[PDB]
Amino acid sequence: TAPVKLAIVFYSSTGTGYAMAQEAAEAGRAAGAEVRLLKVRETAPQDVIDGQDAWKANIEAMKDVPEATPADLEWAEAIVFSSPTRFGGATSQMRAFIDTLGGLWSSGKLANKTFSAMTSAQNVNGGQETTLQTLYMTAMHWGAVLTPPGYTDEVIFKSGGNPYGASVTANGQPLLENDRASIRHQVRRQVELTAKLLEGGS
Amino acid sequence: TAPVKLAIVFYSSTGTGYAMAQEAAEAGRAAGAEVRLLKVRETAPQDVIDGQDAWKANIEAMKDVPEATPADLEWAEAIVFSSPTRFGGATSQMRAFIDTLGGLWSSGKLANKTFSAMTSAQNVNGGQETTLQTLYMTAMHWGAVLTPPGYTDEVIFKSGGNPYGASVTANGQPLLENDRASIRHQVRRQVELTAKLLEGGS
Amino acid sequence: TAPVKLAIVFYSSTGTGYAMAQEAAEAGRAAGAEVRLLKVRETAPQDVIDGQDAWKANIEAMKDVPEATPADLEWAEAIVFSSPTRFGGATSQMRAFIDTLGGLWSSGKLANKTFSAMTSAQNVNGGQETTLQTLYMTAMHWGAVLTPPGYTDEVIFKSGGNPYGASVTANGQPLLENDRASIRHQVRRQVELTAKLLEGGS
Amino acid sequence: APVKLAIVFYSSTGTGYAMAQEAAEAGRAAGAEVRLLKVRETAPQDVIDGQDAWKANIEAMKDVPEATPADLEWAEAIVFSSPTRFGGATSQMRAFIDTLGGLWSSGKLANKTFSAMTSAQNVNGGQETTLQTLYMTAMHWGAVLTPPGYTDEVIFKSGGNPYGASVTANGQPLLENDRASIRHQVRRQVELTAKLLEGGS
Repeated sequence: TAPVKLAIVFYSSTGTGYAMAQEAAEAGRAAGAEVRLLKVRETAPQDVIDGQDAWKANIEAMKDVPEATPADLEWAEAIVFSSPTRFGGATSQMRAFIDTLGGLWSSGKLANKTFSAMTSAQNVNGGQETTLQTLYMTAMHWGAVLTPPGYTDEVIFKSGGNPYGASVTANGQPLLENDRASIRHQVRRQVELTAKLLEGGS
Repeated sequence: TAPVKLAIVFYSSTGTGYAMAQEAAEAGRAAGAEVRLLKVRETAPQDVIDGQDAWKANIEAMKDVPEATPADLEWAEAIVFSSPTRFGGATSQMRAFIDTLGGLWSSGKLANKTFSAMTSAQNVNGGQETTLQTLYMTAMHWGAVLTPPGYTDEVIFKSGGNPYGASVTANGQPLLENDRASIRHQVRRQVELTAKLLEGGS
Repeated sequence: TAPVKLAIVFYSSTGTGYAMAQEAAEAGRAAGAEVRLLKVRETAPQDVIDGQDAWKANIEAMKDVPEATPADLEWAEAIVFSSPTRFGGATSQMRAFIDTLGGLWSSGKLANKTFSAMTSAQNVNGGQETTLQTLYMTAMHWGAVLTPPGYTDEVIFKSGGNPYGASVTANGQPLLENDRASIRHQVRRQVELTAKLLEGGS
Repeated sequence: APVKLAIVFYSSTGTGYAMAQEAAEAGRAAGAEVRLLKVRETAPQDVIDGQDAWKANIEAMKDVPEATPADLEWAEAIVFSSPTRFGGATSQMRAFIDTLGGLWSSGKLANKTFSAMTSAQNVNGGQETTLQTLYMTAMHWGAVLTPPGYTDEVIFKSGGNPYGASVTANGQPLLENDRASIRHQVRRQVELTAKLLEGGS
């Protein structure tokens, strides 16, 4: 009876990932999940953040979004991670959050949860696919059940066709309707699969 | 009520993969699945084969193992791929079989199937991880549901702790007990997840 | 005062890789290298080739292009591999070629050659990056010196920004200038690096 | 001048430190001017405080200078070493990587040689994928990647990782076969770097 527990954990410096993660959170709500939308703790020093108005502005924009904790992943049945690409991997901020999950991992409390990932870069082929890859490889250490979107909808094709997960080319400009649709399909599908797995076991 | 349909598709030149895939097949039957154990079509030139008598012999050893076909994956609810490494990737033989799945893929007919992988190498760090990775990335294009073992049983730790999939150091000696138990756990786990998936979807 | 020996080894079904490889070959010549443009042997059955006009046409268009053999890599001081993506890996045809390199590898005669790679897919984010990655990982087994382009020109940006290697979105219509400039720089740069390494060796 | 070699390594409990010292000594033996550099510790002290070996190693490394972006600008050859965290590099290593954005955008990381090393508690527990993530990173800089491959018998004897040295961390001292693989990797990288620089002079 109880709704799928979905945790969307994103890092964003300049707002693309925050926009993407809200789209993911709404998709999950629309599809019947109980959602936690959670920001990855910022590690940068203020004097660095201060050099970028858009970074400082997004931090302000997300101020009422709670910070991700391990408890949130223990709670979750379905997990989505979203990070911007940093040299073809996830941000250090995201990896620092992951590096706090060792206790939960040691307890077996990350196993069997569904996992998918999203990303953004300033270049269309700028290491996005590898950023997604590295997040999935991590989830495998947890015994997670990975639910990438594939090409299971016409929307994937329409938005540049990334079967590994939603990836958005960041150019300051708001999200395109095709990217939004790619995110929606990814999340709805994951929620649907998670509901099925949970029903089969209970 | 109907058993999980498990297809175990493997390439083997000299017998390592054949032994691994037999162990997988036993594990699946023991876990209540209906199992197809299936060999990848040998695509190598007979002059190349004729310089390795163990390869010729293993071909004959597997004479009553049917050749894998797209039909088998269309049938399958749970899929296991097994290939030895060639320079950190799968064998060309395995990729040739993958490359015949285009029609099923176009028809949305590989989606929502479970998937894990296994591999071997003559070196312990010589592509026992990268080979599995490349097979998982391929399954993501299908919209498969990836069910790697992670560290979800003690036997994974005992056999070298490969969370991505069973991996065996190929030396001509019989399969170690710890490797066998890691294969069995992986396949059992995947059968059980598949069954829950199917149960909750009707 | 030997020109650098550059082998461009490419697989192409429908002509995109052939256009890319020709651009690579011209850039190599312009950089003062001695160039071989070499096609990967086609393994597809004729009745599969017979299903697609652009595939049949491309095979005929490439008729006078020599077929790649291991001795081409023994000859080369600088190697480029190009393959279209198949589910985020290289084609079986390219892997089949790679699998013929075991004797050369055993002899130690692949070591120390420079290596970079190129790819294509129908979708912008449809597995190109992973295809390149799998190709670089293979080259590492050889002790190749990997020379990917990174962002060392501002025409990487203009091409879509692929630091791992040129990657084109296959549309049937011809190659864009940005893609062509990306390829040219990648090859010119690799030839320059290779010439320095050889001069340094004597 | 001698090849400028920077060994940048993260270590919590000393395995990476031992690997990096072996690497630094190999670089010197090969005639390079060597910087042995630690990645800044970012873990909260209360986490470090839970583990004696982690506290002890931080003290053991106290006189190793912290890596900065300018060390990579200086360097002609770079080696990165991180233990695995779920098949990727440590957040500490990534945090250092993330400070290289300025050098990257000015193109001041191009044409340097790069290889990587790693460790895990499990032999197949990310000893290949961690290396691969670090190599992908270096591609973004236009680095020239010089992994060991199977270019010496010692590679086979240490488990046959062609991507880079990888050690199974059991808390015991470094095995000799592992030391030898690290030495070969670094010696080979220095040699290639020297040829590249000589040829471009």
